[PDB]
Amino acid sequence: DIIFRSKLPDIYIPNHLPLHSYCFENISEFSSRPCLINGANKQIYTYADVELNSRKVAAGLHKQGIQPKDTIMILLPNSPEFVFAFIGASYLGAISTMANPLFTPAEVVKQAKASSAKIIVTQACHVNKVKDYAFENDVKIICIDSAPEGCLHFSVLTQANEHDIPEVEIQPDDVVALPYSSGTTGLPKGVMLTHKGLVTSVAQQVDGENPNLYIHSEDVMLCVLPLFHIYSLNSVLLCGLRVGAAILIMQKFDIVSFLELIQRYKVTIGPFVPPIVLAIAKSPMVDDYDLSSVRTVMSGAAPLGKELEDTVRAKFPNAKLGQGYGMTEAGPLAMCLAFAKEPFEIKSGACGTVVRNAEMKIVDPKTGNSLPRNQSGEICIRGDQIMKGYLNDPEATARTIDKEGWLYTGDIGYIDDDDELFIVDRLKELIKYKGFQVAPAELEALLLNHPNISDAAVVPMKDEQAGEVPVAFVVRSNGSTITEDEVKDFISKQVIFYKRIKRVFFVDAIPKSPSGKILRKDLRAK
Ligand SMILES: COC1=CC(/C=C/C(=O)OP(=O)(O)OC[C@H]2O[C@@H](n3cnc4c(N)ncnc43)[C@H](O)[C@@H]2O)=CCC1=O
Repeated sequence: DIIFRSKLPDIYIPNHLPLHSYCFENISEFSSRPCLINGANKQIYTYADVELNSRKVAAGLHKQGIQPKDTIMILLPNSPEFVFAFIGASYLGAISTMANPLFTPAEVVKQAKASSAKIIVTQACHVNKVKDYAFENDVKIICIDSAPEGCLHFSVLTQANEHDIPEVEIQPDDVVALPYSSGTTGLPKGVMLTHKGLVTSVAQQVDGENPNLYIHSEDVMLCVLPLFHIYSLNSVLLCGLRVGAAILIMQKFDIVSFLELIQRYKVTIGPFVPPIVLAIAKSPMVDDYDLSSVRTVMSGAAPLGKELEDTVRAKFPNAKLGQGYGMTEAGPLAMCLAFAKEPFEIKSGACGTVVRNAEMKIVDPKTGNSLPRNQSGEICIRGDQIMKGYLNDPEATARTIDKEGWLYTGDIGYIDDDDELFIVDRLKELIKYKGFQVAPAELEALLLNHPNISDAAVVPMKDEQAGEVPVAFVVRSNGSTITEDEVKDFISKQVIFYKRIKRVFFVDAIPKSPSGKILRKDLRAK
């Protein structure tokens, strides 16, 4: 096995600590400081307020019948209540499964069932999605805003007394978070993330003498990324709490709101995804705003090419900018070392250096051999931060994490001479044209370079005599009349022949997950 490790040294990680105990370990150093800020209504909770409310929610959840290893479902947009419920369940040795509140009724009930959730925490507007299932199956509904009939109100939880939390012995391998993901192979799976696992991931990012991601108690981190997904939950909320930073909560990305809040609150840490990066590059109004407070700009969760990366870099010239790479199954696998307290130099388009306290290898899919530097293969990772497994699915677990503890990602990439990882694309997303592999993300990146294209996606199309050809879905810049042949030519002049785009279909919007991924499967259906 050829093994890769971080340019940083391994550190001591106290992963015997419950998640809440770890995140609030240093709370007395910053108990008075801002912890959570509600962007919508201006409200501020201090660190003390947040530990207090979480303790109370714990006592209230117990009084509602939550025991250790029981499951609650959080069905909420980003909010203080998401956080209180999440940590609240943690105090009980219980589990939060979190879900996109914009799921259809059928998706909600499916997750509620597969997780065995005993309580759903949500908004009044989403009650109709779950009411009938919940009432027929002894599942309580708690709403944060108003309580429809048959429902309870969140304040029922915060009424409970802070020192009424039952005695509990939480084990390191006890589950605390159950996000669902379709990422690797198949239908939605319950990803069992443990106290030990999450404490490990957080530490890998923000602890140590030279942390991989330097953040401190005077920082203000923007929380626009969805907390129901691992990137925000882990890198924004849990990392933010650990270091005592202020966390500014936005319920929905809007380019105007986004810029105003960065300016108004003097945001210093900007955790973004490629769709937000792109809006920043393509938006004419970014110049009208003082964004000089931002010192760290991050992108993760989907492919981002070096050119778009370079473009936005110039719009935050006194900020360190770069990418991290992660999975529901693992939290971040690699993280940009330009974010380090004593920074390292980086290249644009890289997705970071493998985190410390971990091992990475690159495996040839054809042979199963580990590869040297500068060669493409399947990324594998081994460390205490990876999931315990898929909920009720040992066989999918055994298929994804081998007996030596290697997690096979399904992502193709290579590590270079400077220990920086580059992702090419998901193994299965590669287009086979004749006998060449074409990576959709390479061509999406060139498309986004065009001044008259605001958004794009590339997927294979069935071709009678080719098998598959690359096609593009494109969103024209406001006003632009750019044609299919102009887009095809624009691409054709830059690439070797097998990478050519065969058709361009023009649309109003590219379908994207809230985590910032192109919904490639919806386009294939179209
Ligand atoms: C700042 O970096 C961080 C990112 C993440 C991402 C989790 C996630 O992404 O969701 P999931 O549905 O499981 O799908 C995971 C899949 O998304 C793709 N992906 C991810 N990041 C990249 C990237 N930088 N470049 C190219 N592709 C990428 C990749 O295929 C991975 O398996 C968490 C924490 C973190 O700190």
